[PDB]
Amino acid sequence: MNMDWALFLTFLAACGAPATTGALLKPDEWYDNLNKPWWNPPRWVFPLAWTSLYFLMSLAAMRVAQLEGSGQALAFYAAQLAFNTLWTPVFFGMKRMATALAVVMVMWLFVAATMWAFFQLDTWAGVLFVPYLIWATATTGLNFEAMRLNWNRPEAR
Amino acid sequence: NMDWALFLTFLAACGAPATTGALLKPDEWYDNLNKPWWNPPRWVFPLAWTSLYFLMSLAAMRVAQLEGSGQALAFYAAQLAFNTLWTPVFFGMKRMATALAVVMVMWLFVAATMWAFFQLDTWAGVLFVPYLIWATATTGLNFEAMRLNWNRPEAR
Ligand SMILES: C=CC1=C(C)c2cc3[nH]c(cc4nc(cc5[nH]c(cc1n2)c(C)c5C=C)C(C)=C4CCC(=O)O)c(CCC(=O)O)c3C
Ligand SMILES: CCCCCC/C=C/CCCCCCCCCC(=O)O[C@H](CO)COC(=O)CCCCCCCCCCCCCCC
Ligand SMILES: CCCCCCCC/C=C/CCCCCCCC(=O)OC[C@H](O)CO
Ligand SMILES: CCCCCCCC/C=C/CCCCCCCC(=O)OC[C@H](O)CO
Ligand SMILES: CCCCCCCC/C=C/CCCCCCCC(=O)OC[C@H](O)CO
Ligand SMILES: CCCCCCCC/C=C/CCCCCCCC(=O)OC[C@H](O)CO
Ligand SMILES: CCCCCCCC/C=C/CCCCCCCC(=O)OC[C@H](O)CO
Ligand SMILES: CCCCCCCC/C=C/CCCCCCCC(=O)OC[C@H](O)CO
Ligand SMILES: CCCCCCCC/C=C/CCCCCCCC(=O)OC[C@H](O)CO
Ligand SMILES: CCCCCCCC/C=C\CCCCCCCC(=O)OC[C@H](O)CO
Ligand SMILES: CCCCCCCC/C=C\CCCCCCCC(=O)OC[C@H](O)CO
Repeated sequence: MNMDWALFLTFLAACGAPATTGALLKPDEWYDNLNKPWWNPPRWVFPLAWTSLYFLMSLAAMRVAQLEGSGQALAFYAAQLAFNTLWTPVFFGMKRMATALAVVMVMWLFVAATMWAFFQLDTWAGVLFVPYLIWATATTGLNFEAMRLNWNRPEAR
Repeated sequence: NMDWALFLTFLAACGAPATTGALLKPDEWYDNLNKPWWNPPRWVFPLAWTSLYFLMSLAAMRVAQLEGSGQALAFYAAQLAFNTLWTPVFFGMKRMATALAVVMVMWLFVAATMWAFFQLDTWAGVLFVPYLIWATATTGLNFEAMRLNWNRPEAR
């Protein structure tokens, strides 16, 4: 087991894709106007939390990718990352709060699955995913309360 | 041989970019863009991407069973994420120049995945060849969309 920079940088570069979804966000009166739960973090917290999570999830995947039988785990990892990438444009760009809730719940499921499969192969890789599952849980809660606490207009059928 | 749990996991992962296409059907904005002469008709695209989701998932299923496939699957994760990113940037936000950067990075990781797949399993490499071809065409379309509509602010 090693600090493998080819692996680590590949997984980190892959995080550049969800990172870009956040980068292309702007101040948005729609978002500012939303009713929010008391425990909602300020806007500046989210890029810092996500950057930390990108590094942790990449290091976890780096460890696992060096182990025999890691195929299912990395398939879950690929799914987790793609739904993560999908969520921000659906919620912030398309303003489809209901569809975004479906997306983040699928994300949550593949984050949980990835974490479970990582623990099966390597404890530290599983542990690194725990703050990710926790943040994903909070993020789902925010999407849900956003839906519950506000006016929602119909999406396209 | 055939590992259904693996294949279905990879196929499910394709549900994410497949969803971007479902939620962002080509705009009246898109139809009014100046198109390069070789632009395919609209029905070609969901045909192409649906086929590619099945081919790339088949390829990944084969590779994920093999020893030493970690770097290959890391590339696969990378290309899928940038694939998922591209449609919302181009069709959603209509930032054509940013989208070009995204699809070029996508292209690189599709090429890297293909190469990596070939080192481990010839058939998985072959399944990625039409993907690299299509990503090349997509990159060209995105480049031409800019070049041919440079008077639009969203092209620059
Ligand atoms: C005040 C300005 C910004 C706010 C509130 C912001 C908030 C968010 N950014 C998100 C996505 C993101 N923003 C991110 C980095 C950035 N974030 C940026 C600007 C902002 N991004 C810029 C600019 C970034 C580029 C460095 C990243 C990296 C993500 C990716 C989230 C994900 O799903 O991976 C998400 C979705 C996930 C969640 O709810 O936990 C929120 C809420
Ligand atoms: C949008 C930001 C994403 C970064 C864009 C850079 C992507 C370039 C594509 C790389 C293709 C790899 C080359 C394939 C052929 C090499 C031979 C081979 O395929 O086999 C080599 C031998 O194992 C593999 O070498 C490598 O692993 C090189 C890949 C390194 C990945 C790029 C790292 C970029 C640094 C990350 C910076 C931070 C990112 C943002 C943080 C959120
Ligand atoms: C919302 C975010 C909340 C969490 C924020 C945390 C802030 C970052 C601190 C953690 C450092 C973790 C270190 C992880 C690096 C260890 C893995 C690794 O380096 O492995 C090396 C190689 O595998 C040989 O063992
Ligand atoms: C050992 C110490 C470790 C330190 C490592 C670096 C920490 C970087 C982030 C700090 C804040 C993290 C939690 C942020 C909670 C924000 C709550 C809030 O709303 O504060 C807004 C602020 O008051 C507006 O002026
Ligand atoms: C379950 C609690 C998780 C919630 C807390 C979230 C904060 C970030 C946690 C990261 C754990 C890793 C940090 C400690 C560094 C690990 C050292 C390492 O992994 O080294 C491997 C090798 O076996 C020896 O060096
Ligand atoms: C407002 C929302 C705030 C956040 C809400 C809280 C989120 C709860 C998440 C749970 C993470 C706990 C996961 C712990 C799983 C550990 C599994 C384990 O350790 O299994 C190891 C074993 O060796 C295998 O073989
Ligand atoms: C166009 C792309 C759209 C994407 C849509 C893709 C949806 C795929 C998910 C199916 C879940 C079905 C769950 C069935 C899981 C069965 C697992 C299994 O039985 O595996 C056996 C194992 O391989 C024995 O060794
Ligand atoms: C288009 C809308 C989005 C569509 C997306 C559908 C989301 C549901 C995902 C499918 C289930 C994936 C099936 C994977 C089951 C594998 C379970 C498994 O293999 O367990 C691990 C194994 O035991 C240890 O190696
Ligand atoms: C490792 C990272 C490598 C990948 C990063 C690649 C980034 C390239 C991005 C392009 C920005 C836009 C510049 C492209 C301009 C093409 C359109 C053009 O301007 O056409 C000429 C004129 O506008 C018509 O008359
Ligand atoms: C288990 C290790 C942690 C894993 C998960 C990492 C999550 C921590 C990251 C940032 C949260 C800080 C933001 C918290 C700010 C809450 C919003 C707030 O400021 O509300 C104040 C209210 O008025 C009275 O509490
Ligand atoms: C515009 C730029 C155009 C560039 C387009 C090319 C990009 C990919 C380069 C190499 C492909 C070949 C990858 C295979 C490398 C050797 C594979 C080998 O091991 O053999 C394969 C198979 O398993 C039995 O031959």
